[PDB]
Amino acid sequence: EQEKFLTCDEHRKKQHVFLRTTGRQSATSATSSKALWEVEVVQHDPCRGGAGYWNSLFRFKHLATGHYLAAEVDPDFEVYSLVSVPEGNDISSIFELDPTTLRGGDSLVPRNSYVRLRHLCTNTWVHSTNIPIDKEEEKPVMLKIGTSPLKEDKEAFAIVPVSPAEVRDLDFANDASKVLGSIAGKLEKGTITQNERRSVTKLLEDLVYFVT
Amino acid sequence: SSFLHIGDICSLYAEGSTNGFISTLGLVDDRCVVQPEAGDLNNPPKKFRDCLFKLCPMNRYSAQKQFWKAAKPGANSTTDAVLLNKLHHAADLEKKQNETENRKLLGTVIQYGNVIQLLHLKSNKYLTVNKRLPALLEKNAMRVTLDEAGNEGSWFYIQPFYKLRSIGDSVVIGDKVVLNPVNAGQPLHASS
Amino acid sequence: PYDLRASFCRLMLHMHVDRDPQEQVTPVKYARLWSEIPSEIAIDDYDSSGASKDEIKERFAQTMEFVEEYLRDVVCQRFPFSDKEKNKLTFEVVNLARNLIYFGFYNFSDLLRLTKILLAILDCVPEKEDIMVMDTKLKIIEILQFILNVRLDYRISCLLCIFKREFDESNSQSPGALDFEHIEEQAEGIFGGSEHGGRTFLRVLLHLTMHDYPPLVSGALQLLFRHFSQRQEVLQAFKQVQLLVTSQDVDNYKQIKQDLDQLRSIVEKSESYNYRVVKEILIRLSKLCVQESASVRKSRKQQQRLLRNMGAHAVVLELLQIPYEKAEDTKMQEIMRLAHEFLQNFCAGNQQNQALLHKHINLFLNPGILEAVTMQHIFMNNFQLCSEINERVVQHFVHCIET
Amino acid sequence: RNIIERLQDIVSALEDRLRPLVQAELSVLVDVLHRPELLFPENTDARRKCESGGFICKLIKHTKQLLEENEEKLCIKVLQTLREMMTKDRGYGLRQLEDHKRGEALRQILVNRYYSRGEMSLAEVQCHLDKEGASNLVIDLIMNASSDRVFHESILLAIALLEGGNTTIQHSFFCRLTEDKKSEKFFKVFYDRMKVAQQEIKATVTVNTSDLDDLEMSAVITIMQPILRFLQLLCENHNRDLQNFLRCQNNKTNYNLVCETLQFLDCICGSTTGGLGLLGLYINEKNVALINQTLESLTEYCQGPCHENQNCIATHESNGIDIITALILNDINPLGKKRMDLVLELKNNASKLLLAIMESRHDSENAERILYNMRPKELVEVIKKAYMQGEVAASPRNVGHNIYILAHQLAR
Amino acid sequence: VLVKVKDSTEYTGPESYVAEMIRERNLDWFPRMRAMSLVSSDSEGEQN
Repeated sequence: EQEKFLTCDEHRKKQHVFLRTTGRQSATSATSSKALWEVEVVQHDPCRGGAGYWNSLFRFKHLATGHYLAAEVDPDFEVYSLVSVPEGNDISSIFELDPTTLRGGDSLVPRNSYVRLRHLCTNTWVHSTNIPIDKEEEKPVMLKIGTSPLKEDKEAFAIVPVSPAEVRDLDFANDASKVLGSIAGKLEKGTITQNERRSVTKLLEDLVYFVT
Repeated sequence: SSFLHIGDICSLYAEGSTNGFISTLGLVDDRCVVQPEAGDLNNPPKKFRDCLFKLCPMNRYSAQKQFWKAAKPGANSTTDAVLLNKLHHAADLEKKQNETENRKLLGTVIQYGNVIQLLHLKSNKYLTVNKRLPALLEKNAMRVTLDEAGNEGSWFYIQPFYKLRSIGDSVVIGDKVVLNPVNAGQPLHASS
Repeated sequence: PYDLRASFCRLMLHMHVDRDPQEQVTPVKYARLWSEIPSEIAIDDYDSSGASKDEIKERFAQTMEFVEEYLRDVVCQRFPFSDKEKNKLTFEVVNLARNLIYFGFYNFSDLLRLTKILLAILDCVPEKEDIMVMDTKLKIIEILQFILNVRLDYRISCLLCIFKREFDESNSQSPGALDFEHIEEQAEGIFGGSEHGGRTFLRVLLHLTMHDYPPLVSGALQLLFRHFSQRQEVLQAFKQVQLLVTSQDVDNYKQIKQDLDQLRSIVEKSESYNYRVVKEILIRLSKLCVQESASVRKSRKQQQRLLRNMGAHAVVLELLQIPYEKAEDTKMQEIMRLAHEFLQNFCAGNQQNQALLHKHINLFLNPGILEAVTMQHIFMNNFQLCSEINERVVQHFVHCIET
Repeated sequence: RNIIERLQDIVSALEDRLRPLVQAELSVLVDVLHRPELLFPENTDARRKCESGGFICKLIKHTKQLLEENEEKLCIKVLQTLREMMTKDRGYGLRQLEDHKRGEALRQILVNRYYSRGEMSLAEVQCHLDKEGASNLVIDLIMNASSDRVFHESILLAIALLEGGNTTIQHSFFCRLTEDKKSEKFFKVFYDRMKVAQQEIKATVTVNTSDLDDLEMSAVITIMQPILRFLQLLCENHNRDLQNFLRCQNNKTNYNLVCETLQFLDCICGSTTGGLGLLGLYINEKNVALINQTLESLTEYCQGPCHENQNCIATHESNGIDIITALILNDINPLGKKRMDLVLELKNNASKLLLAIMESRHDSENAERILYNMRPKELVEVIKKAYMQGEVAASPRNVGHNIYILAHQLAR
Repeated sequence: VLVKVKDSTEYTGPESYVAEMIRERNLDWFPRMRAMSLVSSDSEGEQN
């Protein structure tokens, strides 16, 4: 019902949730650097992953940074408060999912279905808490999420996909930004070689046909 | 397969401001009543048979409304053995073809945005509403009643309380929906 | 360099008019101050050369014969066309003429004699051509649109004057069929009567009509259709034009004209500047309708009650339809009570507006609590309206007593 | 106070000139749009290419683009001018004769001030107007129609354009509608407007008088007289390709206009009630002009014997064949002076439609669907209908001959 | 005679085809070696 969740930075890496706004009903884009996740299946060996089967023990990895999705016991007041862990072979980051519609044992999850997320290590269901992460500044954009051990149809995340033609553009933009950031400093401290002068010219030529 | 069909026998539960099953006090009376103290999903009331309803398709009250309006003389008092008789025959036969086509829809998955025609099993009376006279205990957007005849205005739109589902999606067992009549345009409400 | 003078004329257009003494004027004005103007010919210029005083005539006069001289030059020695950078100056002098006429700074014969020279530039007879000569062609199209709209005022004023002269020259006034055999010499005399561009008006107009680089041809077809059947709009202008008041008061009517035309924006929409002004404007129009309440309310009520039959009953009644419906106690609950208060106070006169609004009685059906007092103060004492009610409302109210 | 008493007479003595403006607009526009190029300079360079039949073409390609902007009055004035040009039997070069002679005198004055002519007939002016693209104008004007007055004038112009069996311009309508991938909008504009009109008759005007200056119809029901006329003229002669395209368009979504037309015919005159008995309560002097039109429109869908439209009418879900059967068997309850000379045409058109359904089939199912309703009393029906001739085209004996032919076809 | 006497409009489907076959010269709309009372139905093939 509400909006799309992500992870960002306020003081440290804080997995704030939904970044509240108005609208955004699966049609408009969001901050695609932070709102994009990568799904992988465990498959008992580090390679070979693919083809989830409604009981496949999924794991979600952020795309901007190599942080996973996990839950740990909240040091704050009240197994709660989904956070981001740096490295992800542990059992604390294994999530499993069940349909809102009719069930299935293995039925080729059809790329757009609605999903309720269930945690594995503690059998607990995710739920949207309305309290904000940042309590210091007015009209706070950062909201919290949590996990509650009873199941309800209020919270049911949707799996809306992005085609490869947009993640390729995001990768191209990141690489072009890195190359420009290197060459700007290289020309700022001192001179450059003619090979660097030729490399930035074709990239600046490529950016025009990129945008048009 | 865990869907809701035409011909199922369900039990509507209220939750929100007030909780409880929708019952009906008495059988000579035609008032629909919820009560919170009777019970919840964990344990239903002892007189649970009162709270059952049956899912029914469209019934067309076209010649019946004409016959009921003609058989009630306002100021003309024109009773005819050749006009009201064939009007009664027309209403009877269209009621017959109305009930004999509900058996053809006896197994059919309903979707959101359909007409639902609730029928009380104990009283054999449809759950109806009419837009012209208000409630007894309150003013301002009228009560609902029951009658045997199948009043025009017993049609209800089934609409989702959640935006997980949409119009055309099938209705599964156990979800929370909202019911509003087609010609009253106000959702059915459990008061306090 | 001849573009410098174009810059000088661009500066001229924005300096001579400080817009403090002169504002925008319409030529098709109505609701006259009980005008008994005599009947003359087109060179009369009924009041004066201009509406204002003489401080804005002689200073602009030299510019007037200079623009006339430039038009009388471009008509003849620029006969094929002038693509040698003259088009900028022709554009700007045409724009200056267009901006000076809209303050009405001509006599009637002045623009009627300007028309013949003005239409003689156009008769000098896809790959993209210069769009600025297209802009000046659009500019001369809408100056032609303006100059024909004051001819309608000439016709309406002189026809009203002559056919009231034929009234009062043989009158029972302190009959009308005497001039009925003079209709055959005036109705075809002021419009037709063969032997004001004439026979050449259609040629240049069609020539611009199939010439289609900008959308100027929309306006070209507009005055094409407006030229033929001028009788339709001049007769509907007759039927709407005259709102004579015995009292020589225009500001009281002008408030009604300003208010009722303002409600046109609250016809297709309601949302939220409209809520801050609709209550106040019904208060204003109601207090102006209920004026002289301590008097007998016969003469002083009628002397705008007649005037508000033409536009005040077909504004508030469809507002009462109000498609934006919220059933809760909101900020629209006080709007409709003022509307019902007006419907008491507007139709507290005689049987005229009673019979006027009696045929829209089918939209006061359901509530019986707030719209019921309206019918209490509609059928108050009349005889010719309280005897023809068919059995479709009163029995509905009988059943509305129950339930 | 006498001002108010006198300007009513003044405006009456002005509006008595209501006809000279009509004759000064219509003829004076249509003659100059018929011959727009003469006396211009009378030259060769700048005029011979501007009109080779390409001035009205210029106007109609331009005026299709001004619906999206304001001032829809100009568009409907263009439409009514083209429609007044489009018709014929008017404008050829004691209150009914002096007006005509002074009108022709005044238009003669205007044409001699404004002026080997090729005389144009109606059968070729339609082709001339279509060849420059007048079919495209209406077919795009009601596909993207914004106002409500635009639609009515556009379908009136289309009706005046077709005007019988002009198959040279029905080819334009067919050869546009099967392309551009958005004609489903074109069919949707008809389908929803005919769907909402049959809802308005089931709610507002649904009365009967159980007893022994007019209630004029709504603008959504009276609008279907030109809708049904335009659908009838679209398959006028027989038009094999356009008789199936009104039933299935082979698009992503398909609207069956034959089925909903029969639904409208069923609901306008007592659905499910007239087929068993009384139906004269739903029939009166202001309703027959639309029932005749829809009967003729369903007659045109089946002739040129496409076997799909005949199965659609007889065997669809809302059984409307029971009421086109009913009104030739039983008599209409009200009888009057202007009732016999309308019930004759009504029964004649119904019998013609029933003959059109059984044209050449040799198929049992559609015959027994017809035969399921009545008992075999067609013989006593035609006997009574033949002895109704005894007390003395649309004549009483030919109707019974039509039912006799139908019963002969059903007897096998 | 019926084809060549009537209105030239308001007549039905097959009559219009026959009238089209009369104005142009050819006359192969007659049944030349076939009677339609000698044909039979097929059920074995449809069963197959």
